[PDB]
Amino acid sequence: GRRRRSVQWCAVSQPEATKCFQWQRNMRKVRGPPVSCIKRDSPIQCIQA
Repeated sequence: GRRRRSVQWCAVSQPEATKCFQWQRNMRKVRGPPVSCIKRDSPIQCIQA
């Protein structure tokens, strides 16, 4: 209970952060067919950083 328990991004409604397995060859910046969406930055690439 630091400040806000709920923000205004994906973290609000994301009970599954492991689904990242198959989407589209070019989801965010993935090269060929789906591979990895977490191998781009340190923080989540959701609504905000």
